[PDB]
Amino acid sequence: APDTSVSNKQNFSTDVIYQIFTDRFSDGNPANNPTGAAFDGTCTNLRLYCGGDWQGIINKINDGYLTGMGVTAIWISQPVENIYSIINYSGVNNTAYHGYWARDFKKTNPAYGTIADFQNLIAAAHAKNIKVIIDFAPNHTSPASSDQPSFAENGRLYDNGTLLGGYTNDTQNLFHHNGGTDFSTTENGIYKNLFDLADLNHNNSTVDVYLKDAIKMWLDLGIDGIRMDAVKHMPFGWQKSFMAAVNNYKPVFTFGEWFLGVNEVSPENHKFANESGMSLLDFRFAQKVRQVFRDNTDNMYGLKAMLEGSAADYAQVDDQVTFIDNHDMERFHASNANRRKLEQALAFTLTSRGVPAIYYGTEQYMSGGTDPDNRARIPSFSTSTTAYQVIQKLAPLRKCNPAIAYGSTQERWINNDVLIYERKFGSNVAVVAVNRNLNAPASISGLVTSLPQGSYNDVLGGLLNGNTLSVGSGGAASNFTLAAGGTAVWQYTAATATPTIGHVGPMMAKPGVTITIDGRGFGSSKGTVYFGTTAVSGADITSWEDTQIKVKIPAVAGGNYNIKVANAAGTASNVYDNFEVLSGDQVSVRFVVNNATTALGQNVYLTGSVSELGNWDPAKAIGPMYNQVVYQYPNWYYDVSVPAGKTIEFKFLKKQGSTVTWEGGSNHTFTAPSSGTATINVNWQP
Ligand SMILES: OC[C@H]1O[C@H](O[C@H]2[C@H](O)[C@@H](O)[C@@H](O[C@H]3[C@H](O)[C@@H](O)[C@@H](O[C@H]4[C@H](O)[C@@H](O)[C@@H](O[C@H]5[C@H](O)[C@@H](O)[C@@H](O)O[C@@H]5CO)O[C@@H]4CO)O[C@@H]3CO)O[C@@H]2CO)[C@H](O)[C@@H](O)[C@@H]1O
Ligand SMILES: OC[C@H]1O[C@H](O[C@H]2[C@H](O)[C@@H](O)[C@@H](O[C@H]3[C@H](O)[C@@H](O)[C@@H](O)O[C@@H]3CO)O[C@@H]2CO)[C@H](O)[C@@H](O)[C@@H]1O
Ligand SMILES: OC[C@H]1O[C@H](O[C@H]2[C@H](O)[C@@H](O)[C@@H](O)O[C@@H]2CO)[C@H](O)[C@@H](O)[C@@H]1O
Ligand SMILES: [Ca+2]
Ligand SMILES: [Ca+2]
Repeated sequence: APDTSVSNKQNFSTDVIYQIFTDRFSDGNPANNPTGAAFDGTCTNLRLYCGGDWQGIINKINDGYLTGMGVTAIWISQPVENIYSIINYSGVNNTAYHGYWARDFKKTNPAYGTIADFQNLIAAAHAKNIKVIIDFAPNHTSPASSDQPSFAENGRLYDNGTLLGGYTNDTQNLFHHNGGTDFSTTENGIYKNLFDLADLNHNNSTVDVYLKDAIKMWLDLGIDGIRMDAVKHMPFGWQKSFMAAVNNYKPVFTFGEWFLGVNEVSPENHKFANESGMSLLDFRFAQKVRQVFRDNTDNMYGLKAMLEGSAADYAQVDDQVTFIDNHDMERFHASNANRRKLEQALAFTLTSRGVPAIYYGTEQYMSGGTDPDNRARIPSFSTSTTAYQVIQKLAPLRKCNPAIAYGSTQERWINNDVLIYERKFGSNVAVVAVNRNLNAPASISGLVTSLPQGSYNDVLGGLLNGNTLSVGSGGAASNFTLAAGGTAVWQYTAATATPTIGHVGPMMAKPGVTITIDGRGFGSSKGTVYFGTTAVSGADITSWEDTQIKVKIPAVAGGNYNIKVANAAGTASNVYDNFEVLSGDQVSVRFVVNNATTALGQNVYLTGSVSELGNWDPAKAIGPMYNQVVYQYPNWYYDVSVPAGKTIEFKFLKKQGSTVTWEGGSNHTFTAPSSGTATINVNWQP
């Protein structure tokens, strides 16, 4: 199939995600609605179950609501079985209507449906070329109290009906008992409870194996993607090993939730997105968008900075999932605000780089503050709104104009309130003009683009006061007036002659695994794929077409490679980098070093004989290690994803800037488990 097919579980860049809060979407089967104090069919009590289910989704899929919008993928609430208890938080009743309070990852939430229902959902969806994404929260179970076992469900963890353990009297050590996080440090938010949620201990073999087994179940059920919840609260090392378990099995586009605040930029966040094996929800983008289009706390210059910065900070910017709001923040639209604001932010998002995600109800101008006010039942399924039409008109572009899905971003005109940017990919161009100023029009002159000479009509058809663009020689646009609150979309598509790689996924895996190379101009005849200098042709290339190539990762040494392709004619393509070839299946191992004294600003790192350990290159050392929660200075610890059943050589090092101090004596050794986890405790050697 082509890069745009619904069958492409490795690339969402051409899709549009519709984020759905199952319980608040549609109740297609009242028979499964919870009862008693846990229910509220009127949906007036936002903390109770309203009755939204999978059947409801199916109907909305079949009735044309989603399809008519141009939506090509859905992200639904965590499908697994949640606690049943009604939690009372200071007189206020609470339910697991959100599906984040897991009790059994191997079962479904009865309120949502049965495995059969789930299966129907996938079928219905696929039948309509819609990809299905599920939310997954392996960080914790549910709210608990070690002292009050009677509270809630004690965060009990069940394995397909079989009780694994609870928060109280946790002799097996399935959970963390270090209190709750204060969000002070990263380490802090990792080995501590998220609020009152029972924090799972991934260092525990039981938990580790269980979790990996569970995801496999869902994979087998045909999901197309995964939304990892609270990745900022789980050991990065473990997560990597989790991604491998996925990628080496049945790879699917995965992106985690690393919450970022206003004006907040995190290097850790960048590093994670670039080396975890999963991408992230583009909070930086979202926050900036709100500032500029919603709260007016920043201008176009800020927007531009964000675009260029992000394009440089993220190895795979096109994999980041963009948005303007979510179930965790105030709804974009304010009951009293000018709608055009929301429409504009929409257009911008839909035409920008990354994977666009729309929170259900947006197209309906839904307003609401923080949780749960931001999760009201969708008031209506009207296709008549302006927002609905914007999406309808812009969504499809991601599928027909590669510039939008894979193109680069370049500012072509800018001022306080105006922004004209260009997306480019091969022989395809897209130009977007935006005037956030709701009262003043702008005079645009000096606009230069990559568009060929000609006349371009606004893709929005004047829906947002857009206009026709006149391009002369040298891509120079004629002088024009950009209406107040104006938004226009112009584009040019054309056949691409030379092979151009637009996307790759998965980005991390072991040899043998088939990867998907998407782009244009690959030719119809099998060419050659390059993993560094290694050539791959023939059989190993399972499928080859103009827009897509499916190839098996050659058995090369574990490491980071650059991917390149050549058409049958010998023409080489651009280079896609940052490809990680694992040394094999992975396991999560905890490294502990004792008596590693250091000075302020000086941290400890880990290095060793495998690519997963940087191969002795201090510049690729693992760390800085931790020393607050689980273990305390001068003791250091860290969870690392290493090759299973491999005899590894390692040493620790002290780093201050780029200055490194090696551990003395001879290398340490150990053989990685074949499955599950392990803990390696050693003493720092002088
Ligand atoms: O977000 C987490 C945290 O991470 C990073 O901090 C880490 C440090 O980079 C790293 O050096 C390590 O810190 C150790 C330190 O190496 C060790 O020596 C010890 O530190 C002592 C000082 O030795 C001691 O003199 C005293 O410090 C004085 C300091 O002399 C004076 O100049 C002035 O700064 O006041 C200080 C008062 O504290 O106290 C400390 C504590 O005994 O212990 C440290 C660990 O406890 O590990 C850090 C992470 O744990 C970031 O750099 C940091 O901003 C982040 O908060
Ligand atoms: O590639 C050649 C070389 O690589 C490997 O050697 C590594 C060592 O095993 C490893 O300890 C580390 O060596 C550092 C010492 O531990 C430290 O005391 C100090 O001497 O710096 C050394 C690093 O420069 O790194 C090297 C690789 O750089 C392999 O084990 C060797 O057999 C092989 O000769
Ligand atoms: O003509 C090329 C020139 O166009 C853009 O500059 C705009 C500028 O952003 C506006 O604020 C205003 O000053 O008009 C200029 C064009 O005359 C690009 O921003 C700039 O890089 C480019 O050279
Ligand atoms: Ca129902
Ligand atoms: Ca945790």
